[PDB]
Formats: sequence, C-alpha cells, structure tokens
Amino acid sequence: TTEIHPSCVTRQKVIGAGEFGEVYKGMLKEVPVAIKTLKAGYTEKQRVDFLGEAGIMGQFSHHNIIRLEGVISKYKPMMIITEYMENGALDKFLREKDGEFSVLQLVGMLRGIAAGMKYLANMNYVHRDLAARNILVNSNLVCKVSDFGLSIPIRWTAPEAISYRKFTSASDVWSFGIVMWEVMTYGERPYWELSNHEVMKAINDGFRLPTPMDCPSAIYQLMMQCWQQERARRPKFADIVSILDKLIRAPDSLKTLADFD
Ligand SMILES: O=C(O)c1ccc(Nc2ncc3c(n2)-c2ccc(Cl)cc2C(c2c(F)cccc2F)=NC3)cc1
Repeated sequence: TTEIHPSCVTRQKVIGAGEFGEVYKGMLKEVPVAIKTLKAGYTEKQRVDFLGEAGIMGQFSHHNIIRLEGVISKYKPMMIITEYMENGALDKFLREKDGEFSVLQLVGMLRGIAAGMKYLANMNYVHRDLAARNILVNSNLVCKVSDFGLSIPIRWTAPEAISYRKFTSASDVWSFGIVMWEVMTYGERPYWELSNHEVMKAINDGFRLPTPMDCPSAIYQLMMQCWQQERARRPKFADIVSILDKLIRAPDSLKTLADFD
C-alpha cells in the first residue's frame, strides 16, 4: 500500500463519525480526499481491521470500487486516504433529488453498482451490508461500493442469511435487488412500514417489495429474480451486469413500464 507522508495531507472539515474515529474531507498533494482516522489507544483487532480494510482496497482496481489513495501507518493517528466522492451517500443523494434523473440515468447507476459488486464477488469477498447508504456517488454520477460491509441490516438481508447466517455472493445479490428498489424509488425505505420481525415473516411467506413508480418492466423483473427464495435461482452479478448492459444499449426497452399501484 502506498504510504503517504503526513505533510502531503491536510484535514479541512469533519464529515463523519465512522467505524474507527472521525472522517474528514481534505486535500492531498491538490486532489480532494476523504480521510479516515484510527484514534489513539486503538486495539489489536481495530488495527487489523483498519489496515486490513485498507490492504484490500489498495489492491482492488475497479471503476465502481472506491479508490484508495494510500495510508498513513508510520505516524499516529493512522489514516486511510480515499478519493473524495462529491455527491456523498447514494441513499441521501436520491432522497434530495427526487424525480430529477431519467430512467436511463438510474439504470446506469445500477449497472455501475452491479459491476463493482461483480468485481468483489469474483475476488471472493462477500459484502453483507450492500445498501444504498454504503454506495457513494461522484460528480460524474458514478456509483462506487464502499464500507465493505461486515466481516445485520434486516431489510436488506437475504432470508438464508437472516435465518442461519449463510452469507454468500448470492445473498449480496438479494441485497442488490433491494438497492435497485431504493434507486428506482429515489430512496424509499424498504417495507416502510413493517417491523423487523414482520419483514422476516413476510419475506419467508413470499411477500416482496412492490413496483416503484416509473419503473421499467425489465427492471422490476430483474429485482424480483434477485429476490428468489432459493439462492440457486438468483442471477449472478455477471448475469445482472449483462442484462443491464443490454437494456442500456437499447434504451427504448426501458420505456415499457411495469404497472404501478
Ligand atoms: O452529504 C454530503 O454532503 C457529503 C457526504 C460525503 C461526501 N464525500 C465522501 N467521500 C468519501 C467518503 C465519505 N464521504 C465518507 C464520509 C463520512 C463517513 Cl462517516 C464515511 C465516508 C465513507 C464511507 C465509508 F468508509 C464506508 C461506508 C460509507 C461511507 F460513506 N467513505 C469516504 C461528500 C458529500
């Protein structure tokens, strides 16, 4: 991992509380960055998670995964320095921009998330916490996976993972279907409505999230396939990216809307 000298880093404003201590926006040798710190007295476990997270991110090289600029490990507090994402978290972004994008733009955002997720699944990582709040958005409208999930958000979690803790790339596919629904609704809360216990009961009875307004048939059909009770009947991320690519290349296909009620 690139080791960054602290003289090349400037914290400018706290922007978050974070898993490890404060998160800042700042400037780097100048490019704006986000800066995650590990405050003093951190534990061995915390150090292994903090620098372990940075270790995987630096190795990764995909357009839809947050870019790591480097780490500060020689000096304290330790720092993880990532590209700054101008539009912030996807869930908050969509809720502040209700109705402002075209269906083609919405589907392009989902394609990027699917590609990024695919890269993670092929590299043998299970996210476990795939939700719009864990995707960031830049000034090109590109969505990149962050957080990295857990090493349990009920409303985003697949039935087999709730019921017996089987987290796989197929339960991430379930979560991705929820993310599709979050994007298509501009950040509605899944199952708005229902208690956590009622969601778990509803999912196992075959209930599913309803059709969003202005949602293409193909898009609602795909998220419904992501929500197959049986893991093996869910599409792979490769299948998902491929389908979304065909829809994006023939944009009139997105003009056929699933009925809304
Ligand atoms: O609302 C705005 O105006 C706004 C908010 C944020 C940004 N830009 C930005 N860019 C990169 C990061 C963050 N924020 C950021 C900020 C705070 C915290 Cl607590 C976490 C992160 C994270 C993060 C992460 F590590 C795991 C999971 C989710 C994350 F969001 N990643 C770097 C721009 C505008």
